Amino acid sequence: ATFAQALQSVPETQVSILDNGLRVASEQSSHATCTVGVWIDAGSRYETEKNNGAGYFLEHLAFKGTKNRPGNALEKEVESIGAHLNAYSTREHTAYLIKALSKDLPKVVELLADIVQNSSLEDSQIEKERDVILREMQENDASMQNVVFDYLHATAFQGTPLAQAVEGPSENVRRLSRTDLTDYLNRHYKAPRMVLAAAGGVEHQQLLDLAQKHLSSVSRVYEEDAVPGLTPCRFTGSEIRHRDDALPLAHVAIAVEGPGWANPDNVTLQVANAIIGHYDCTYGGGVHLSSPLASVAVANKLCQSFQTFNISYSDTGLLGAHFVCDAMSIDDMVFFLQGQWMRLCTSATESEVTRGKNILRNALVSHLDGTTPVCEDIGRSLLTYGRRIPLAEWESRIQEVDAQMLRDICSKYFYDQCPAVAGYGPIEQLPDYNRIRSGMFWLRF
Amino acid sequence: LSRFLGPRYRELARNWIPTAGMWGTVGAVGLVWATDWRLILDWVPYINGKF
Amino acid sequence: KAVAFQNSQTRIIENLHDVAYKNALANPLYCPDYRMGKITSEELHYFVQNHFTSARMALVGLGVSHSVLKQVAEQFLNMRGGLGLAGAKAKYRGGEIREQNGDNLVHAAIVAESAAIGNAEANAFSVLQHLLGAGPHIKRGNNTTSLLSQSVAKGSHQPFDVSAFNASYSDSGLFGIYTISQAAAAGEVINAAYNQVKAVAQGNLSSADVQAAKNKLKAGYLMSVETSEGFLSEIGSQALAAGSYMPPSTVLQQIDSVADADVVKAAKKFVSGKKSMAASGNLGHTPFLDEL
Amino acid sequence: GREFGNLARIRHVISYSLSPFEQRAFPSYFSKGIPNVLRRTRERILRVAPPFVVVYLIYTWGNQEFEQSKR
Amino acid sequence: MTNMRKTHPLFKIINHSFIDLPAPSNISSWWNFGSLLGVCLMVQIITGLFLAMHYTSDTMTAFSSVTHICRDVNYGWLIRYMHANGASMFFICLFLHVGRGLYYGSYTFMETWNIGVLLLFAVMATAFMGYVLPWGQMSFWGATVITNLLSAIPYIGTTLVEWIWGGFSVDKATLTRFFAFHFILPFIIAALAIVHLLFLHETGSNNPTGLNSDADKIPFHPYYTIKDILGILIMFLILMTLVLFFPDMLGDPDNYMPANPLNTPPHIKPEWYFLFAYAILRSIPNKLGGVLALILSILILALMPFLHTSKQRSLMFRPITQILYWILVANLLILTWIGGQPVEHPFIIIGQLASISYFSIILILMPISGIIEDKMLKLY
Amino acid sequence: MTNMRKTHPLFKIINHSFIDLPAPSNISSWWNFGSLLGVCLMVQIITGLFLAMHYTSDTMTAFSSVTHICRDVNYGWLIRYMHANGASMFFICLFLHVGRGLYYGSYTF
Amino acid sequence: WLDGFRKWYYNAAGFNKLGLMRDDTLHETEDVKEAIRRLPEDLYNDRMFRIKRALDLTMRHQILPKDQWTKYEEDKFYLEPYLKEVIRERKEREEWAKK
Amino acid sequence: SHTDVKVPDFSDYRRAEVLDSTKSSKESSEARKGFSYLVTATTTVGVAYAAKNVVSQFVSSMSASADVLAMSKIEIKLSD
Amino acid sequence: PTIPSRLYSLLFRRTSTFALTIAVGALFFERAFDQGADAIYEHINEGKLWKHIKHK
Ligand code: HEM
Ligand code: HEM
Ligand code: HEM
Ligand code: HEM
Repeated sequence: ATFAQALQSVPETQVSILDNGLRVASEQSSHATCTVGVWIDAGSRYETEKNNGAGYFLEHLAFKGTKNRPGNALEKEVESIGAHLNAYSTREHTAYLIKALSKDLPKVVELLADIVQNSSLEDSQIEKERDVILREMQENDASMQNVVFDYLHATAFQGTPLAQAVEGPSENVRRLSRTDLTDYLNRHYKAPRMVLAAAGGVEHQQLLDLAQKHLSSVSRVYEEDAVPGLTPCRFTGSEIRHRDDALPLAHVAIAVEGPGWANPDNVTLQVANAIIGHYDCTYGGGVHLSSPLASVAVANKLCQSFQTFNISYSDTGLLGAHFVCDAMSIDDMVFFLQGQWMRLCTSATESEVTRGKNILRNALVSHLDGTTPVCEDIGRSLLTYGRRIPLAEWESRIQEVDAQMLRDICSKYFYDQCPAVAGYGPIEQLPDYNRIRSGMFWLRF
Repeated sequence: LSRFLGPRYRELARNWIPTAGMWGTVGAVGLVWATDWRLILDWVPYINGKF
Repeated sequence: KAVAFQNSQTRIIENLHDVAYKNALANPLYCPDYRMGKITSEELHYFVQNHFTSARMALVGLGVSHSVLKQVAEQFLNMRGGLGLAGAKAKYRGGEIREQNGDNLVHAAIVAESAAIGNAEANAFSVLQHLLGAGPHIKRGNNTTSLLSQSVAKGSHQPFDVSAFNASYSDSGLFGIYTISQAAAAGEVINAAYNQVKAVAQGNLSSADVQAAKNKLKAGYLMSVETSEGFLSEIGSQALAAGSYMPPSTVLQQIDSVADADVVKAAKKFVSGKKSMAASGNLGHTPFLDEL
Repeated sequence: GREFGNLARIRHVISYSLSPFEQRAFPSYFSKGIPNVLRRTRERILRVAPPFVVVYLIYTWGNQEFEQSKR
Repeated sequence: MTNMRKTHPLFKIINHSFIDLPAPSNISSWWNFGSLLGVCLMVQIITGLFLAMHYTSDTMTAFSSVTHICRDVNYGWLIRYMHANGASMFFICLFLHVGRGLYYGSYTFMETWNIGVLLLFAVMATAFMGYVLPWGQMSFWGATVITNLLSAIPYIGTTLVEWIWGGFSVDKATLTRFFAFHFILPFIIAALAIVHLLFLHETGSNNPTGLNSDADKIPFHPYYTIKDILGILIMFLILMTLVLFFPDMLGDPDNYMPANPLNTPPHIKPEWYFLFAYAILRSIPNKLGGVLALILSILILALMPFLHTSKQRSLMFRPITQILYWILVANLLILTWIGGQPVEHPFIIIGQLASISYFSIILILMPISGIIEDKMLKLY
Repeated sequence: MTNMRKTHPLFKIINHSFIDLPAPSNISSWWNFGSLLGVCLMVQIITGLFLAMHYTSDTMTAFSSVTHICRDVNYGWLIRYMHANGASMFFICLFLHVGRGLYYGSYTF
Repeated sequence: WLDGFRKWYYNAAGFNKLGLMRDDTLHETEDVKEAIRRLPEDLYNDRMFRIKRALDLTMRHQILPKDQWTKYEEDKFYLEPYLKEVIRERKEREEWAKK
Repeated sequence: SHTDVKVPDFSDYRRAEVLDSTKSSKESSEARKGFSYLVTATTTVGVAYAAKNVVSQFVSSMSASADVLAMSKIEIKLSD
Repeated sequence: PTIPSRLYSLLFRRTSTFALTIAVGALFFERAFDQGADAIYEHINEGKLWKHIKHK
């Protein structure tokens, strides 16, 4: 068969709402694994300066203490069934994931129902996990692209709830007690901001009967009718530059505010971002690589790596490029990156956009190949897009994108805009912000 | 020339038609404004009278 | 080579295989610095002539029709239809390397001989690995059924990571303990882990823990199956080495057929065989192989 | 032609050179010079010579024809 | 403790350009003409320094100031005739430099060649624009003829020629205009020669053989400064033979009357470096076509970077391209003789045939000559 | 493709001089007087260049040529008095540049 | 007759007298300099020796005697299987740029 | 660590259409760009006036003098 | 959209539109500024100039 018939033959996600409003979705396929996870809409957003590390602390803390199965009885039960867990926490999503066999499904959803509602919070575990969180946050300074992405989120959205980290600062970790964490659990872990993603190996009527038995009546009504509210965060085009000249490699990111999740143009900004592409120095393509920024970078030995990202949040996104470069070619990488960006934005070709559309189609089906990242897509799509967009509709959104369409909405979201610039390392040969802005908008057009 | 003639370069030239034509009108209007041509400045109604 | 040696695991995995094998499997996965600059295209052509040939080649396809793949394989693979140059039989070497790195995290691993993949001793050895903690099943957890992690954490309080790893090749395999420790308590960590495998070898075992190891191995094999690149790697290695594809349910029946006495016999074989140890870090309290 | 050390990558070539002060300044200036000038003019006189005699023929044609036509 | 020629920055750029510049060892006497043009421009600048100190620019006493220089000023005749015959020395060194540039494969130094033809346009403009300044009958009528041939363009021509005249004809404002222009133009020629040397020193020099000369390099000092001194001494021999023995031979004798607008010379003729320009302008019967043939004749050797169809660089290994190059310089000599001759039947048909053949050599026949070189040597 | 400002040598000179020069961010209005001296020297060169198109140097008609510059040619009064007051501005900017060099201790260059 | 005319053209070109074969007198463009990077080492070494000896001979303004001239039948076309590969790779690169 | 870095209070410098944190900057982005480029263009029209008019003064000074314009008109031949 | 936002979106974001706005405003600035400067000059001296005494 063909591509459109094959992505039609990819099975649908039945999404259903329980008696409290919690959303349940599954993707039944042929494999015998089973990847049930709860996605909660809490994150670093919907946190103030107080209780800032509460989402990362509860992500760390939901496995260690339980009301019904106390101590390490969660670990003993999940290794009696032999399963694997995961807990990633982002700026707008926190999640709990179990990959298992499909014959352990009431044990998996019972362990999730004891994780997300009946988690106990012992103060000895609070002190021990506070020490482990402080040691991990000291270890996280080596994670330099995470440092630069956190600096970019600090300098891109200053004065907003998106300025703060997911982990929280060290002056805010040390004052987090139990009652602030259970206030965060009573506020932001509410049931219709929670989805139950399954992927293959399951049956949806079995999952809805088990969600009626276990994950029903979590919490629906607020305490004093005090609803949380999302705000449109201000994007401030700024520059932060952490200068460490003894450090070997400079990580510099440049990002413009993109439209975000609910706006329909993430496909065309992603196909511009995928025309620009990515490079690391272990890639054996050489000079003959298709992306001309990577071809120029390996032609004149500019940088070690560059990665072009479209990180999206609800109405606010960061789309840009982060490069690991040396101390002597940041001006070259910034000039050739803005030249490739606005060569794309002025002179986009049909061969370039069909290369990008093909690499986006392959990147989306390679992302949604595996059961754990397709559950990541099910949870993120159910919390953000409302419905879950199937890949036939993603193909129909991809196939309408042409070079003219890309040129004007690139002129909307790229041209003459003030970007946010972050840098950790030897940031001396970064240009100053007026040279970044003069290297944005073109001398010809 | 032979490497510069193609479908992609014709599409890039079609993409660069209106801004280069507008830059040509920028150069023509600037040449008219610099030299003050008596045939052309007598058609504009704001400089219609004697200047 | 610099990117793959930024990770500290791959360096002593390569030097572990260098000290654990004699001639064949002791050749490193990455090119050493003495051959960098001396790799010739004639030697590249001689190796791809003598070892890229049809009787050792297995070509697998997910989403591709079998008649189309048969046509493409017959239209481009009539060239190089021999059996190939025979690889040497790997023999066990033993001994240590112990070398200094310059970080507080000391990585030390002690292995010995296990059977080749496709043998009942190797099916016992993988379930003995999943009894003694093949990796972090829980993100940011404590791994509280792995007997190595319990018997090290009952005596040590510093941050660590004690796992057991199995690597079975076509002729001979390695089973052993990989301990990442701090430089002060690493002797207590390695000796407590080795005394735990001594307790498994005398037979201090629980049959529910053996059944949990069997379910851990069955679930981890299903994690290897469930990704399409992992499924392609699984049937590529099956059609390459064995030449036949067992069903995953038949693999689950073999893992359920492995019982406790084979785990006791394989633990006795690991504790009685000649060992090899690769270590890296500040080595002032790292124990020697004679001291174990 | 960037600098004087990183220009070429040549190999196995040996150059012997004597002093200015251990040798003659005009070493066989006539007996090896006038055959060399004769060899160079033999190589290039068939290419540099007939355009100039075309120039001289056009010059004498123009002068004698203008003086004929101005009678 | 440290080397001064690589430490001190003026001495660093002097050492990099002049002392141990990587230069090819096999360059002939024809490569000396660029430094001969530099020292000839410097001797034109210093003789103009010592010439304009007694020169008064107005049409009542410009020729009286010139005769006061040649008679009443002590050693002023040597300065004025050295300046005129050094302009002749400058143009014969420029013509041999551009003949070397057309010969030895150095079209491909593209920005060097483009700023060279901008320099050549400025050198020709300052040569005519200083040739007006003695204010003779031949200089005034040559100024009138050369500026009047710029009036062939419709709608900008008479505006341009009253702009360049300052009146209905050449007068006092025209002479002071040309003296101010003749002061200012060789210094921007010298700055253009400095950045021409910079565009050369980006990629080094080249050999007569058209090869990459990076394998065999000698320093510029003392191997090329003594060839520079020998070239300077033979150039000063021919220049001082020109000033002290034959002062008005290369010049025109008709310039040495006082300037009179009421009469005309029996044939109007510009200088010997402008004779091929005047013959190319006289070849086309249309006057706008003549001034377009003038501009295209000076500019058409800048198209020689784009007229390199051969895979061999120099003309040393190109035997019938050598035939076409020597018939090109034969056409240049015939053009010089035709421009020296007045406008009579049949000098006009000889100038027409020679200008058509010169444009056919520089445009048509030499790229197909390079094509038949690489066809006869089995490149394709 | 390549960076033109760091590839072309005529553009490399202007990139090292006036575009990507490492300059301190501190420097006041007194440090602008060097570029003011260069620009006013360029307009003195251009102004005297357009002033010498009618100037005649002799002992009789130099003042007649100066008054022919002042009132007879089209708008030469602006060029002549611009040249005089720009020589005054040349020495104003030169004396304030010398006073800046004494003022801020740049004798070490 | 065409081989005799080509041998007379080889004698009249002058680099057979001077010590070079056909592939040393190429203009160093980016394709020829890519082939300069793509020769083997011994062919590169005696090619740059022949260019250095040719530069020595045109510095001295003299040639070798006739017994050691490079004959037309002694000419080898060493650069041509590298230069044709570079030319066809550049041709397919410009066709992919046109595509 | 890296998470203890916060950008400080920029309320004294920022514009009043950006000063509130509940609004996006893309609504007033065209307003700030069309104010600052209006400042740039209204500078550049006077820079173009200063580069046109002074060049026109110098070109008309390079043109013919008023004394030459008075003397270039010929004597009137009149009725007789 | 406010007052400068539409003119930024249609004649300031592209450099060719920017230069066309600069040149058209340069011509209009030439005529309007010369008219206003001569109007304020003849207001600062009406009868001293040669205009308004040209009745003779
Ligand atoms: C009249 C002033 C000129 C000066 C002072 C001048 C100066 C020089 C110098 C110093 C060299 C290097 C030769 C050496 O030092 O060994 C040179 C070479 C060169 N010049 Fe000029 N030049 C002048 C005119 C021109 C013109 C008008 C052209 C354009 C046709 C030109 C094109 C070249 C080229 C292509 C080379 C490189 C090939 C060679 O070295 O002969 N030059 N010039
Ligand atoms: C900036 C340096 C120069 C100055 C100050 C200068 C100055 C003068 C002056 C004052 C005269 C008039 C005196 C006379 O009748 O000979 C003159 C004449 C002349 N100059 Fe120059 N000159 C300079 C450079 C050049 C150059 C580079 C050339 C060559 C292109 C040149 C070619 C001539 C010619 C041909 C004459 C007319 C000679 C005659 O017929 O008497 N000058 N120059
Ligand atoms: C001939 C007129 C002059 C010109 C065109 C000129 C030009 C310049 C320029 C462009 C700069 C760099 C801009 C800056 O850093 O201020 C500069 C700086 C400097 N100049 Fe000059 N300059 C002139 C006269 C002088 C004189 C007479 C002195 C000696 C007292 C001098 C000493 C310096 C010093 C010491 C500096 C660097 C420190 C500083 O700028 O405070 N300059 N000049
Ligand atoms: C190379 C370019 C220059 C040329 C061709 C030039 C030429 C002239 C001429 C022809 C005059 C006399 C006309 C007049 O103003 O009455 C003059 C006057 C003068 N120049 Fe220059 N000049 C130049 C540069 C300068 C500079 C850089 C200075 C400043 C040091 C300067 C200072 C003066 C002064 C003070 C006068 C007298 C002003 C007066 O009272 O009329 N000139 N210049």
